[PDB]
Amino acid sequence: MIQMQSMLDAADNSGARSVMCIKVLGGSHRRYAHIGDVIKVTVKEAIPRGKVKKGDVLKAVVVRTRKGVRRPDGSVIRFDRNACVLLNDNTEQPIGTRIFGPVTRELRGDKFMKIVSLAPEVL
Amino acid sequence: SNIIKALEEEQMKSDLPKFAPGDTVVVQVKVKEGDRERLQAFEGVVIAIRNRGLHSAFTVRKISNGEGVERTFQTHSPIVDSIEVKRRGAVRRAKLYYLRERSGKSARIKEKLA
Amino acid sequence: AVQKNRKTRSKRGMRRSHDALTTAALSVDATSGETHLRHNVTAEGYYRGKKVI
Amino acid sequence: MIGLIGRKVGMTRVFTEDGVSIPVTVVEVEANRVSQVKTLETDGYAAIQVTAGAKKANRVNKAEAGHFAKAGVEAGRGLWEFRLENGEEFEVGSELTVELFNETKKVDVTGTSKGKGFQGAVKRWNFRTQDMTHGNSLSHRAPGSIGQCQTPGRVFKGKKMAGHMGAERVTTQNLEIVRVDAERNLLLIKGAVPGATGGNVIVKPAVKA
Amino acid sequence: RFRPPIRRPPIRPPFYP
Amino acid sequence: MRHRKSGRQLNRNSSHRKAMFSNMASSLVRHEVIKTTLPKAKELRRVVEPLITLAKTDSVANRRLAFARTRDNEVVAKLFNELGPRFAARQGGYTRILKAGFRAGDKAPMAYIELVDRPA
RNA sequence: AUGUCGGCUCAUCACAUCCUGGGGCUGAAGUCGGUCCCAAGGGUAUGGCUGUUCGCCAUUUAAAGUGGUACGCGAGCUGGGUUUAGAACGUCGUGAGACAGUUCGGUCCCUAUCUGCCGUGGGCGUUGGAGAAUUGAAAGGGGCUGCUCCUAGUACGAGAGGACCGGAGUGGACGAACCUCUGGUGUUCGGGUUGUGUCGCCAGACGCAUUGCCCGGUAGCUAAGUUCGGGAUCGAUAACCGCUGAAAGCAUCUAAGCGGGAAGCGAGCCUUGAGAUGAGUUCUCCCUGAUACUUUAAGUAUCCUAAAGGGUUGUCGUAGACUACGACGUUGAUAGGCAGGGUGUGUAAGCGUUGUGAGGCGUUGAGCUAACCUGUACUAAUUGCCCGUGAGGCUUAACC
RNA sequence: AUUCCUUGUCGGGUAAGUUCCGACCUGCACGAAUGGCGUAAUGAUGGCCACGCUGUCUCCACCCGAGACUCAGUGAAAUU
RNA sequence: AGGUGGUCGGGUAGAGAAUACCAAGGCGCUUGAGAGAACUCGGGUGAAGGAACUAGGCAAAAUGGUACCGUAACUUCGGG
RNA sequence: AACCGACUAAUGUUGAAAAAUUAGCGGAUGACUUGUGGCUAGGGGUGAAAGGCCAAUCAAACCUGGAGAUAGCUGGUUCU
Repeated sequence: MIQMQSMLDAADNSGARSVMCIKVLGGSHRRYAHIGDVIKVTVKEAIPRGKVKKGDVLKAVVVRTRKGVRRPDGSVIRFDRNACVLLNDNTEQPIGTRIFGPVTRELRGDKFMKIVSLAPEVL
Repeated sequence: SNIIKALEEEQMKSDLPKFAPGDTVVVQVKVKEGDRERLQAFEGVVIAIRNRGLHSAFTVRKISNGEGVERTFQTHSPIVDSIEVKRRGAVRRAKLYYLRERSGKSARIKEKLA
Repeated sequence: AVQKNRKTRSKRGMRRSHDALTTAALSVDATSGETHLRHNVTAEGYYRGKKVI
Repeated sequence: MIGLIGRKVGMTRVFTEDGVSIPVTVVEVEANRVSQVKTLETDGYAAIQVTAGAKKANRVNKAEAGHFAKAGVEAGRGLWEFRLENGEEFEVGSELTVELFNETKKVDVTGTSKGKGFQGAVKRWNFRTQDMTHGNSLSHRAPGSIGQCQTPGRVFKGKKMAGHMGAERVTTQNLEIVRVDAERNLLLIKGAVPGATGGNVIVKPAVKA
Repeated sequence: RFRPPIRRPPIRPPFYP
Repeated sequence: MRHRKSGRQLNRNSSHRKAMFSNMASSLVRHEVIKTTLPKAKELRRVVEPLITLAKTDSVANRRLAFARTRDNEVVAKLFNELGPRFAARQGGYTRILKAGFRAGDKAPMAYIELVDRPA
């Protein structure tokens, strides 16, 4: 349940440490991004020599959230902190080459298959 | 309701291992990756248990790849294939949500050790 | 906030058409023959024919 | 369309073998018995009237009791009517059971919604609240303007205001049937059904099917 | 054009003396 | 909405209600019959009749429980020595409310409430 | 004494249409566009800056329409700007002062009578009365739309690219019902703990300190949760396209005649609905007494009767401001209690044991446990009183 | 606290800054005790930014009380 | 529910005449009783987010003690 | 802290109150604050200066008198 101004950790090695959702993309008046949802983000804090710099506006896919995800048996998976993976703003393909921390099977699909392949865990 | 009770007790799992808050459990969770059906193990501490017949649940908190993860399971769901209690914990409370704010040494639970 | 025209006696009367009072449900005690609010004890302390106070 | 008159028992779930939970409302359909057949010749339309359940004999008026006696059904908890459209022929006393919905994939359920009493425009109509601070004087959950000055100089009919909420006939549409239990006279219907437990519900095959 | 008016007294009720 | 909720506020805080009912129970145990307002009588049953049940089993634990709920040693003794023994066989309904008209001063609906099977 | 800018809240209408739908022309290959015609059903950004409206910018969206409504809306809110009194800068003036310049600061009242509107009752009526079930004249609600896949890398195109038509899926926003789940709340449940006071003391409790603080949490309510909705279809149409066809030997969609044709229109879906005084329909139930009197009526009076049923009273409710509505009222589970269970809390007290002691351990998952579940007449639900009558005018027709 | 044109221009800060900070000087209309320019400390002073914090807001939900509602007693008001 | 000079000031805790709970002593504030709608007032909690609110973080939330450690620019050498 | 004050907000605005309450806020050995009594008086006083204050009144107090000022203005002006 990410919205404009929400800060997210970077689950990637793109060079962002912290990003801020600028826009929930998708529909008119769409309030919230969930896991799987692409958001426009601004890089608020980045590592010294990385692919992305402070202030770089780009896309990102939310991969972990405190609100988490309901599964069809009624289960719910919640993460301690909100994270995302920066994507090329045109191609929507991950900037980084390594994912940090678990992800969910909600990313499973054609779009974010690389993320799922690289993630240390998929819950 | 006797009607709802009859309907619920037909669906209830027969033999579930006794676990308690503070236990370290390993839940074997049924995952289906396209066609293939495997078991995936969720190992962590029981921090909460809802006793509500078929509506029973339990929350397990693990720290995975540097990330806190909690999962509320529905005990009687088919998806939960098995629960193994690895360690019995000694706690003084029903719900260990205080563990959300602890880490490492602070997050350790005492063994019950009959 | 306030009327622009004093209200007639007629319309005042029309408003108070619902202001009439309704009487209490009474009954008579079997033993004491004393009228009482139905379901309530009498003044002499009977209720449904027995002295209860 | 023909339907049944159930009582909402409560909600529950049905675990599928594939580890999907299904939120179900359990409707108990005690055998419905036809108490009057209305025809075009007698009544100007084709319908059945059905009763369900039982009423304490003591609680049944003479007018009510004669109507049931004429059908040769025992008094039930009320009377509900189902229009017929297919030229379907029922007789009085004829029972209707949950087994009606053995082929039915989706039904339309109708009950009386729970009553929320007098409710303000914020809850009743999803009005936005006004500012909680920043100067607002006694007007936090106030409904705002209710019109538009000299023209038209009046409040338009149907203007959303505070008032009684709930306790109204409501029909949900296209609720899936998860299970018909003929033994226990149950329908398990996916999702929410109007009103509280114990309320009468009319179940009918879905009109938009 | 709209000429900003002075329609009301500068001190407002309930103090308006 | 108050759907399915229990307990009257009686135009009081919680701490006041708790105090008031503790008092009122002590009065009812002591005098075996008490005139109150009818809504207070109806609430009092949910306070007194559980004290009487507790008093049916005599234990240091139960006396202390009763003391906690009444803070009266005369009441606790009467509960465990008299009222428990009296109501031993009886399965609930230790009290009886008799409606008794209106109070003069405020025309409040009043009622007597009494213990059942008073020796008097 | 008709409050004046902007915002907020809440809107309502027009159509000169922003999107979505239907079309003609195109300098329309396709994909896109342009332009015009039809169309007002629904829909129609959030932020940065500024008091701003606006605008610029960032990032969205199918789209971010243009207007009217006292430049809609201050007895609905705000009061940043304008609008007083203070003070200062620039400037003008010898000066008091001034500026359509700037700057800092600077009290926004009203318990709603009437109309109106949202709700919710009471009265009477609807022609004997009563209990039900209904018909539908009428009205209201709803009406949005993205992306993906298939059709198909097909049609089209040198290529790059890339469809119509049709079908399937999954969203956004909006709405609804609901509480099984996920959660919130939970001063009515359980516990820990600080200070203090008290219960003679110890032990154990209780009061008070924001529920003292802290941790959980039942029921209910509830959204972030769950589920469902928008339609299809029929009919009539708009622009538009025709068929046949003269006037006008031809031609011509039109004059006669017959078609196609829109998110729009009438139905279709949901809700209300016979105060629809045009007061409807159906089913069932109840009342088949005397007399006198008159200026003889649909008359009056007395007596006898007091029905079906309605109320008042009572126990109450997932119903409720009051009402109303609904359940129950002993031929009884309506409420409370009580039993058993569940749930929650988390191993009571006492006693024993261990330790110098704080404390640990056993008894013990103990004790306590609200609004829950199943039961249970233990307590409380009194046919007492009212009200409602006594076969229901007349005319005409047809039937007997 | 002065600049009209004007949101001057450039730089910083922000995804985006008519405000803010630095700077430029075509100062409409600064300027030296109506003091000029600085200035540590101080300020319920003006502007701006950041962290923390949050029901301020997305977008409200629930709960505790006092009113509101009902009964009984008392009993105004502007207005007309 | 305002204002009004002086005197006296117990216990536990506490630096204290603060504060909490009490003593001595004094009071329950001269309408009550119900109910548990909207909305108003005064409070409590809040998923995810965290100033996106707004003229403006207004209001709330937050911080909060003692001892020790440690503490920058700048400075009028005191400070800060 | 007392005491003196009055920066913000909310309430209140036919108030509990003709300026308060609640939560916060400033000063708190001093150009402090307070009691009692004195003195200054209306074109006069007094003013760390707001045209502030001088008895809920102030760009000239209040009372009485001149006085029925004056009012080219407004209202009103009575039977057939």
